[PDB]
Amino acid sequence: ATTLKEAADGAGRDFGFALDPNRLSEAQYKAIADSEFNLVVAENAMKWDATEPSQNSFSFGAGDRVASYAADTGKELYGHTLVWHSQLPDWAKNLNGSAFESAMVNHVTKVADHFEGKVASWDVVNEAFADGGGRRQDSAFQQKLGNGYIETAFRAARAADPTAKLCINDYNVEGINAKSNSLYDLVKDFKARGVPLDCVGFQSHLIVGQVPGDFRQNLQRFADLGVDVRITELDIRMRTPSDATKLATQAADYKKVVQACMQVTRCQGVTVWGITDKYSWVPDVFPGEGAALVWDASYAKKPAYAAVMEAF
Ligand SMILES: O=C1NCC[C@@H](O[C@@H]2OC[C@@H](O)[C@H](O)[C@H]2O)[C@@H]1O
Repeated sequence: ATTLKEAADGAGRDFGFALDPNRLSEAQYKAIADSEFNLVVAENAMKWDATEPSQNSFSFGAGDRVASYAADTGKELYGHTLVWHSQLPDWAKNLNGSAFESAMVNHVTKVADHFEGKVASWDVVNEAFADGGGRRQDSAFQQKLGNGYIETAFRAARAADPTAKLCINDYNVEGINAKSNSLYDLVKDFKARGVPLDCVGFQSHLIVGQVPGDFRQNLQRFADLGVDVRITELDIRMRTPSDATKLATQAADYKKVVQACMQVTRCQGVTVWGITDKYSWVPDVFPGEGAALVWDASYAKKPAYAAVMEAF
């Protein structure tokens, strides 16, 4: 194996990255995207704010570019994300009751339909739970619609796209904890009542030297509920600047994650949230933290690269 792509290919799994369409005009970026991955997800192009800036007015330009890139290079296409509390336009946050419900169902239907046949799987609902257990405490959907909005989104997504793999996504649920437990209950419930649900996405936004020791176990119990599992937004945050020691630990961590997936027959694969640290979303969100991706700002393979290659 000379690329992470064929390594993942040989393991019968996916290895993807979060794409910023604008960067495709950057040669080195495209070269890596083209050769090191077999799956692609829109880092931002398919979110609510990007697809429905104004009520009932859709903007699929950016999303279509991402979709075209996938079809053009023969990569699987992953959809992110239909229902999410973040990056939600104000016009939506201003709606309530029936109006809001209607706008949510409409958003799901229009976006799902638009990419039908192209997007193979969707993070239908993202980040619905709260660290420590229970539902997220700062979500427009949870506050305006209560517990039933999740099921409604999945049913509406299934209605718009009969065959797409419908997933629920979250972070800090990689290991067994109060958050993953609540997520687990929801999944068990949905499968029990026949609610459309086919997968669970573990964002996996981890911190170096802090990969959950029960990652595999946790992935396995979810898979045993009768749904596929996948690492969808992998990146391992470290205190900057980076140094040999922290880069080595990070490498060991990436190995652990990919290995956990490899040890679960239902783990479809791993998707890293970006290619290079030059564009990683971490620094601006986590002050003093960064250097979380496989390639550095100069597009040089970091120790994590060889670790992933080995894990696969
Ligand atoms: O599921 C998610 N978990 C947190 C990272 C977020 O992506 C982030 O959203 C904010 C954007 O400014 C940023 O470019 C993007 O990387 C993602 O959609």
